[PDB]
Amino acid sequence: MIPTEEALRIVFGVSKRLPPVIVSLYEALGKVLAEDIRAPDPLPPYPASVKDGYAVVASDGPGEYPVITESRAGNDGLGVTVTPGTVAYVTTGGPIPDGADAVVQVEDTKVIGDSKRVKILIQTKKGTDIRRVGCDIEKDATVLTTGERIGASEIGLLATAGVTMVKVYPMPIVAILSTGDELVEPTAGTLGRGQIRDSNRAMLVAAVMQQQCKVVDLGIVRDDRKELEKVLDEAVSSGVDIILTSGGVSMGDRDFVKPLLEEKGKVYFSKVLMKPGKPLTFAEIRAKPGKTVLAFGLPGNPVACLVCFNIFVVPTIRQLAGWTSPHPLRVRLRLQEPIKSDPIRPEFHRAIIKWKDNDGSGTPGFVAESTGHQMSSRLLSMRSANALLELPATGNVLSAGSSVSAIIVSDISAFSID
Amino acid sequence: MIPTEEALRIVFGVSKRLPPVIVSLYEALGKVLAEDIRAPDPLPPYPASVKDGYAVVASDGPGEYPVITESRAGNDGLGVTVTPGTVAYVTTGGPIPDGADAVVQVEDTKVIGDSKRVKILIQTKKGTDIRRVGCDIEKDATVLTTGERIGASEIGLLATAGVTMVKVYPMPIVAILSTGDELVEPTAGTLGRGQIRDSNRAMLVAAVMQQQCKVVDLGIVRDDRKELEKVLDEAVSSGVDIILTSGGVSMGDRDFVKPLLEEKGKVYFSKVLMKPGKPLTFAEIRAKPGKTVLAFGLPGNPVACLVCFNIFVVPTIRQLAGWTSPHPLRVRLRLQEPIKSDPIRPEFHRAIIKWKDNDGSGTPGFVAESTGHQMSSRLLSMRSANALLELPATGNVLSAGSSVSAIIVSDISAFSID
Ligand SMILES: Nc1ncnc2c1ncn2[C@@H]1O[C@H](COP(=O)(O)O)[C@@H](O)[C@H]1O
Ligand SMILES: Nc1ncnc2c1ncn2[C@@H]1O[C@H](COP(=O)(O)O)[C@@H](O)[C@H]1O
Ligand code: MOO
Ligand code: MOO
Ligand SMILES: [Mg+2]
Ligand SMILES: [Mg+2]
Repeated sequence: MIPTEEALRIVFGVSKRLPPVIVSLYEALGKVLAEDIRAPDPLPPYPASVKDGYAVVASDGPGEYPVITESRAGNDGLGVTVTPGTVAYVTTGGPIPDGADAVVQVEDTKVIGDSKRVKILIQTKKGTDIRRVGCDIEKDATVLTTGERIGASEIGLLATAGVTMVKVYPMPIVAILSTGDELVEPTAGTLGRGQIRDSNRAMLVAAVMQQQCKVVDLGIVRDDRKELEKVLDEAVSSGVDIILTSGGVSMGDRDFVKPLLEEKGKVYFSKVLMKPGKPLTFAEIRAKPGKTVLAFGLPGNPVACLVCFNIFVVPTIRQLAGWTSPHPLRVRLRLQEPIKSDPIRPEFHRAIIKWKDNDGSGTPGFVAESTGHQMSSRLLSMRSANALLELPATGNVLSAGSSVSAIIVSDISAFSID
Repeated sequence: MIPTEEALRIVFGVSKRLPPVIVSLYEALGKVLAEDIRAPDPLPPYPASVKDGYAVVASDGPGEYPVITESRAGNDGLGVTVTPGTVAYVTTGGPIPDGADAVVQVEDTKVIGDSKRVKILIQTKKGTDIRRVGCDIEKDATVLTTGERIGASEIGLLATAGVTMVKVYPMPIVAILSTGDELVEPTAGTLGRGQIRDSNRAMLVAAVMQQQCKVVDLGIVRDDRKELEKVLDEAVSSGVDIILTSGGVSMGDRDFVKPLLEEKGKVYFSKVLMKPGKPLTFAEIRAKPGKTVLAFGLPGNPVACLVCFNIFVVPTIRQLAGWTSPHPLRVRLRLQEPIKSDPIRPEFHRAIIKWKDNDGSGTPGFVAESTGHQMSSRLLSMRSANALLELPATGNVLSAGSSVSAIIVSDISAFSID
C-alpha cells in the first residue's frame, strides 16, 4: 500500500504526452499549442487613428483648415498628402494619410461653414492618438508559444495572425465501463432484489465530458473473468488512450479487474493509503501493432470512484493533452466547523468552499463547510463539493477556524460567491 | 456615463431566466436544474454488505461454522435464513441473507477443510459492515433541488434515482457579428492597405463556446446603416436570445450600432465609466410574434471587447441559464509589481494570478503580475490573463505587496500552480 504522493508520481512518470495533431481554429479551443505562432504582419499594419476626428500636422496648431480627404478604411485617402495648413477626417482604425503626424479627436474640433472646413481648437503633439505600424504586435513577434493553453484571447490572437489550422496536443480518448452482477441500467424502474442502478458509469462519462475528452461507453460488464477479459481486449485494441473501469477491485471471489490488468499489462500499484477507500489499480497496457493504453481500475464505491478520478485521472488526462501544469489548484482555507481526522489514512474530505471578506481571522480568505457524513457509499457527500480538504492522519479533531490544505476540483471561475 | 456597478444592476434587472426544457441525461450536464429530484427507492434498496467476508449472527462469536449460502447479487441466498450456528459468504454490495445481522470481513476468517466450513476469528457487533436499507439515500429523499447546477456527482445522483430525462434551464443562443469596412476574414493572407483581420468575432465565438452556448455566426457587416439594420432584423427574428456586435459604437460618422439599437428596441445605456474603454451599449429588443432579445453593442477595441464580455455578458448568460449566483468570483490578492491607477476611470487591469504558500506577507494567498501595457488595442494584454484587478480611480501608484480586489475570469480549477 503506497501513499497518494507516490501513486501520483508513478502515474506522472508513466503518462506520456500524446502526439500532436493539426486542427481547425475552433477545434483548437481548450487545447495546448504544439507550435509557436508568429505574427505574419504588424498590428496595426498601417498607421491607425485611435480616435474619430482629424489627422493634422501637429506644428500647425489651433486654426481653421480645409478638410482635404476622409479616411476610415482600405484605400481611403490613398495618394493624398496632408500638408501644413490642411487636415483630413479620420475614424477610429482609419489609416493616417501621408504627411499627417497627429490626430485631434472630434470633441476638440468644430465644423465651419455650410464646403469641407474645420476649426482645430487645441495644440496637439506629434504622435497623439495614432497607433504606429506594429505598436500592438510587431511583424514576426511570437504571439503564442508551444505549451500555452488556448482560451478566447488566444483564439483572438490566432485570428489576428491569420492562423486557421493549428498544431496542438489532442485530448485522450477515454473508454469507460462498469462492473457488477448487481447493476442494472439507470433506465430501470422497479428494482429486483439485490439490484442497484449503475451510477458510476454516467458519473464518469460526465466527469470525462467536463475534461473535454471523447468518451467510448462500453456499458455494464458482469463479474465473469472471460467476459471482462474480452471487453478489456476490445477496449485496448479500439484506439483509446485511457480505460476507466469501476468496481471489481475489492477482495471478493469474482473481482477480476486486478488479475486481468496484471495479465494484460504492467500493474504499478493496486492499493493506496487514503480515505475514502484503498483499492485503485493503475496499469500500462501495450495495444497489438502500436500504442500504449493507461488503465485505472477505479473503486466501485461511488465516492471513492469520483475522488480517485479527480485526484489521479484528471492530471493524467491533462498530461496526455500536453498541459505543463497538470496538478490541481491547491489553496489554504479555514474550517467553518470541526472535523475529526482519521488516525491511519489521510482523508480527502469533501467540502463546499467559498471566498469570504472575513474568513474568521479578520482577513479575507477561503472557508470550507463539510458535506456531512463521508462514507464512501454516500454519493450525496460529493453533491456540490468543489474541494477535497487534505486531512493528515493524526486522529485529532480539527476545530472550526483551523487552517487546512484543499484541492479545488470544480470550476474556480464558476464558484458561487459568499 | 454610468458606473459599472449600475450598468450591471441594469443588465441584471432586465435579464430574465429562460423557460425550462426537458433534456436527456448527458445534455443536463452543466445546466441548472428546474425541478427537484426525489429518490424513487432507497440506496441501498436491500441490506448490503460493506465487505467481502461472511454474514453472521453477531451473538454466535468466534468459532467454526458451515457456510449455508453465497450472496453477491440479485436473488443469491433468496429463501435462505442464516440461523445461529451458520454463516453465509458475502461480497461487497451483496444482499445480506435473512437472519444475519453483521458481516465479518474475510481478513478475520479462515476456510477450514478440503465442504463449505469457515472459522470466524473475532467477536463482531450487530450491524457491523452492513449498509441498512436507505442508509446512503432514503426513499423519497430530495437528492437534488431546483436551482442546483449539474456536475458529474449530480449526474451520478440522477442515474442513482433512475432519471434519464431532466427538466433544466437551457443555455441562451447567442448571435455574433463584427462590423467594419477595414475588416477582412481571418483566412486572409497579404493584407491590402487599411485592412486588419477580424479577430473579435472568432474571439467572441470562442468565449461563448466556453460558456457552453450555441453560437450563430453572422459574419462581418460593413459600416452601412441599411446593411446593419437588415442583419440586426434577421438576428432578432431568428430565435436567438442574445446578440453580440462589436465595433461601430465610437464617434465616427459611420458608427450605426447605437442609433439602430435605439430604433429597434430600448437602449438602457451606451457609455460606462471604466478603463479600458467607455462605449458599451445594452438594449432589449422585442422579436415580432414573441420573445425578448438582449443586445450588447460591444466596443471594437479587442481588449475592451473581451473585458466587456467577461464583466457584463458572462453574468447575463448565467442569469438566462438560471444560475442563482451569476456574479464572477472575486478574491483579494497582493500585487507582485507596482501599478499606476488612472485618476478618473476605475481600471480592469489584466493579470496572471496564482496561489502562493507566501504571498509576501508571510501567509498563503493569491498574488498577481500585470500582463504589461494595458492599451485597449493590445490583445496581447489579455494573453494568459485569468483575472481583472479592480483598480479604483485614485491616480496613485499601488506599490508591490499592496492588496487589491480581482475578478477571476478563467477556470479557477484550471489555474497553473506556483
Ligand atoms: N457502477 C456502479 N454504480 C454504483 N455502485 C457501484 C457500481 N459499481 C460498484 N458499486 C458498488 O460499490 C461497492 C464496491 O463494489 P466493488 O468494487 O465491485 O466491490 C459495492 O457496494 C457495489 O455495489
Ligand atoms: N472585429 C474586429 N477585430 C479586430 N479589431 C477591430 C474589430 N472591430 C473593430 N476593431 C478595431 O477596434 C477599434 C474601434 O473600432 P470601432 O469600435 O468600430 O470604432 C478600431 O481600431 C477598429 O479597427
Ligand atoms: O472507504 Mo471508507 O472505509 O467509507 O472511509
Ligand atoms: O480605452 Mo483606453 O484609452 O486604451 O484605457
Ligand atoms: Mg462489484
Ligand atoms: Mg469600426
